[PDB]
Amino acid sequence: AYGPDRPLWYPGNPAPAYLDGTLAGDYGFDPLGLSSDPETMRWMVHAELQNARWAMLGAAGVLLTSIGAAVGLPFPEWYEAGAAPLPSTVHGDWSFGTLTATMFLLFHWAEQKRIMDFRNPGSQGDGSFFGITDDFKSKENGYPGGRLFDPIGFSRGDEAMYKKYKQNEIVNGRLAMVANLGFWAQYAATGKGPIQNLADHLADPYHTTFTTNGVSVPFY
Amino acid sequence: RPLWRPGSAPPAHLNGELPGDFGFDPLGLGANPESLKWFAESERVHARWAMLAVAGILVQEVVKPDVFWYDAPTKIDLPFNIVGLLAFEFFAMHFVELKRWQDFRNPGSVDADPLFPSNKLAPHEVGYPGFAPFVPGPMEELKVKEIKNGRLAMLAFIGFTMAAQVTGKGPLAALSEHLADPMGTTIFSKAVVVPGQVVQPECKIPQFTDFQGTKIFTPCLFQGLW
Amino acid sequence: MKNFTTYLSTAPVVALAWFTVTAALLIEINRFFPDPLVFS
Amino acid sequence: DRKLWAPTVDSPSYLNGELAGDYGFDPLGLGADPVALKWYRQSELVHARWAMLGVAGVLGQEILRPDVFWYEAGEPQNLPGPFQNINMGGLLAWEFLLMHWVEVRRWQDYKNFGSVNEDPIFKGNKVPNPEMGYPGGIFDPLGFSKGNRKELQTKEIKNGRIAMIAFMSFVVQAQATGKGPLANLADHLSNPGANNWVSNINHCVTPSSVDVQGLTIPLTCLWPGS
Ligand code: CLA
Ligand code: CLA
Ligand code: CLA
Ligand SMILES: CC1=C[C@H](O)CC(C)(C)[C@H]1/C=C/C(C)=C/C=C/C(C)=C/C=C/C=C(C)/C=C/C=C(C)/C=C/C1=C(C)C[C@H](O)CC1(C)C
Ligand SMILES: CC1=C[C@H](O)CC(C)(C)[C@H]1/C=C/C(C)=C/C=C/C(C)=C/C=C/C=C(C)/C=C/C=C(C)/C=C/C1=C(C)C[C@H](O)CC1(C)C
Ligand SMILES: CC1=C[C@H](O)CC(C)(C)[C@H]1/C=C/C(C)=C/C=C/C(C)=C/C=C/C=C(C)/C=C/C=C(C)/C=C/C1=C(C)C[C@H](O)CC1(C)C
Repeated sequence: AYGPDRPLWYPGNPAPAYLDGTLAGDYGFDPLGLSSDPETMRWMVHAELQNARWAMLGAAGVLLTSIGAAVGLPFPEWYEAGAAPLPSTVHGDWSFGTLTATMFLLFHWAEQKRIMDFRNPGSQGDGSFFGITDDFKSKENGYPGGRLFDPIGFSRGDEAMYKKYKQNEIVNGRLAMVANLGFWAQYAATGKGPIQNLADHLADPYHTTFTTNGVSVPFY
Repeated sequence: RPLWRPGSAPPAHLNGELPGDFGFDPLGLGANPESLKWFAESERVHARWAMLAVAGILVQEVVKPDVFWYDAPTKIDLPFNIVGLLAFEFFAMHFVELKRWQDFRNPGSVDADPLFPSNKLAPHEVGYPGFAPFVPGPMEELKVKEIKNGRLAMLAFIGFTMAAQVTGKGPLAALSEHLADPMGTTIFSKAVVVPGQVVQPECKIPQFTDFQGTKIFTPCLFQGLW
Repeated sequence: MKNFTTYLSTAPVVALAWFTVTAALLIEINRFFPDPLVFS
Repeated sequence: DRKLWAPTVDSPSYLNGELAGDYGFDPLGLGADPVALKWYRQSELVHARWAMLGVAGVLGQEILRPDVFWYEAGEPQNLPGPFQNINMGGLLAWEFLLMHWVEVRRWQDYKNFGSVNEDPIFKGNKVPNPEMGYPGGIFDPLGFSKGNRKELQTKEIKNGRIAMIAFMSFVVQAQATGKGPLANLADHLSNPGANNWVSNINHCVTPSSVDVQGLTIPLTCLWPGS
């Protein structure tokens, strides 16, 4: 990507005008003109830079806990790692209701600052929160660089590395999002959770396909 | 300039001034100049701590081969209570670390004896306090020896820890076990992951090691990914 | 999309949406709190 | 003009005739990009040189030691001398680092031609490496490249292309009949019509998997066995 002649989605079909090629992982793919509006593009870009990032962390977990449960290490599979008893705390024991409320409360604070800067750039960088200013500024939409969000300084360093890194993030994030639908759809058909599904497919690769799983192909 | 991989091209940020520069930044971490300056302080501090540690682990195995370095704290009788030793250690380390950092923050500010203003460390480069009663050879040559020796030590420590998790002995005992059956003690000879099978080395470290009646959680680094 | 959103804003579409939400809200309220004759 | 792969074809421009064995054979236009042609060539040469060594070993091993089936000779017990039942993990360790050095060095000659030519440890000792893929020097001891290396290169590539095709025959005619390269020649010459690919392609004769020192290794026949 990052080019006027960037590889496209359907070789031959011309790319959309709004999709110039600058945006990370741009392949001119908007068939239903969902991002026809420029403001819509900015919002959609931010949203993708939000779903993919969470999806990437979520995929890392469903794979690490799964790898553990397969090796034997006591790890509840992603599907049953919610009914697992909540751990105690020095303050006290955890309650599901409090846990949900605390999770939303904290998220509301961060989401507000992120969206407020998205709507008003640099709004958060007003030393209002303990004097943190530039660190609360946004290098780009979906790129909140600083000395609190990009500590190592990939963005502050070589732009080419930063740009390359931006492509890695978009491509990996899109893969993680697709992978996540898998983890869920393979569960809601096989009932086993990944790393067990990879292990079954590597033990009888020809007779362990989606076709032979009861739910995928109904007649077969 | 010697490079980590002959024929490679050193990244622009590594023009080479920091002692022991070999144009090695495959991921471009120290791209930010200030970030590289910090990483430089981290590299030296890590190396010096690791160099003392690796040496101590080896010595504490020549002198007292019984106590295992990994569980030494639980196998040794502290002259003072851990709480008291930890308390003193915290304040002691806190003081040196603060003055040490203040120099990196504002160079040449803590370069004086606070109790006796008469005493004052001469002007010096960051990362090099000035304690150089004896320097055997060119300063830069000795600097390269310090970073090369330090980088080797840091790698050795991870080796000491991992070997102590795969096997249940220290560096000298593990090396001897290798010297005994060289072609059957390697990690390959004790752990193999095939496209269908997963043989991982047993963790010889109890998940929790009780200390003075307080079980201390001792996890085997990523025991799940071996 | 600017002109699709314009269409989704026209009176017939907005009224269809507003009412559906209001209707569903009342339906869901009675679904969890049924037989609401008095405010007790 | 050079003789091309078919009497009616016209050579692709990129195949002007510089490389040895240029019979204008690029039906899929894979070597169109000059970078890919460069890389693919190095892959052809490496594959040829490895198959010529391989097709000699299969044939040779059978001629001398006829009890061991070529397909089943990598088994620890099958290994001769003390090698019999030698920890395969320890063996892999040697075959690993040693191969990694030679391969990476060769790869850096692709990335930067004529850069990795001098002995890294010692010094002065360097290899002419006149062409990428043709280092010579210590690699050419008896000195035969000093003559018409291009003509010798043409013979080398042509012999290698025949070998590459032959080693994959040895592989199939072995997982079908269950017998080695020259044993399949003998069976044909005994009863031609009854010992053909017709009476042998309907069975994948060779274990479905092999447990090696506790590591089960799954096996497969190139054609789906009937
Ligand atoms: C103690 C941590 C540490 C830190 C802070 C640094 C920092 C630095 N190194 Mg360095 N290095 C280290 C350890 C470290 N190194 C070790 C152990 C080795 C031996 C292999 C080397 C070998 C080395 C070479 C050959 C060179 C450098 C160079 C540099 C400088 C530029 C490269 C850079 O920006 O990367 C920054 C480094 C970090 C931000 C630390 C990375 C920490 C990550 C998050 C850990 C990832 C896993 C890690 C690899 C540990 C593996 C454990 C296990 C698998 C063995 C920089 C200031 C270059 C230089 O000298 O230029 C002046 C250079 O040529 N290093
Ligand atoms: C200076 C670094 C160093 C050195 C000299 C050694 C040496 C040795 N290790 Mg070891 N190791 C290291 C680092 C090192 N390790 C690190 C950082 C880790 C964590 C990933 C491990 C994890 C490890 C395990 C799990 C095991 C060993 C084992 C061994 C012994 C041989 C069997 C083997 O499988 O080796 C394999 C070597 C490795 C797995 C990693 C070594 C790679 C190093 C870092 C590269 C250094 C290259 C450089 C040129 C230095 C060369 C060595 C010397 C000139 C200094 C051997 C004496 C085995 C053992 O305990 O014997 C019974 C074994 O079980 N190591
Ligand atoms: C992996 C082995 C290999 C590789 C890398 C190459 C590479 C190359 N060959 Mg080549 N060739 C080979 C084997 C190989 N050859 C064999 C065994 C023969 C004997 C039939 C030939 C005969 C041949 C001729 C006559 C010519 C070439 C030419 C070329 C160059 C043209 C560019 C190109 O299309 O590249 C792409 C090629 C590859 C990437 C090789 C991979 C194979 C593809 C991906 C699939 C093939 C599967 C195959 C059919 C399986 C065979 C099984 C069977 C033996 C049982 C190129 C660099 C032309 C040339 O000399 O230009 C200077 C040309 O005239 N070759
Ligand atoms: C572009 C275009 C254009 C045109 O116009 C139109 C169209 C075509 C439509 C378009 C397309 C689109 C698409 C494709 C989309 C997709 C998305 C996704 C898949 C996402 C995911 C997504 C996914 C995701 C997020 C994920 C998430 C997850 C998470 C967080 C977490 C989880 C978990 C884990 C860790 C583990 C535990 O134990 C449990 C839990 C807790 C559960
Ligand atoms: C910001 C910052 C700043 C500073 O300076 C520095 C630093 C710190 C470095 C930075 C950070 C960064 C980050 C965070 C990153 C992350 C990453 C990730 C995690 C990814 C994931 C990622 C993830 C992913 C992709 C995922 C993947 C997955 C997949 C595909 C899947 C697969 C599969 C399935 C379907 C199921 C089955 O059964 C099985 C299988 C077959 C297996
Ligand atoms: C040119 C062109 C152009 C257009 O465009 C397209 C197309 C047409 C496609 C193309 C073509 C291509 C081709 C033909 C390729 C081929 C390849 C091969 C066959 C290789 C082999 C390859 C082969 C090889 C390497 C071989 C190897 C082997 C080895 C190492 C070894 C073995 C053995 C022996 C000694 C004995 C022992 O006891 C055992 C073992 C160990 C087992």
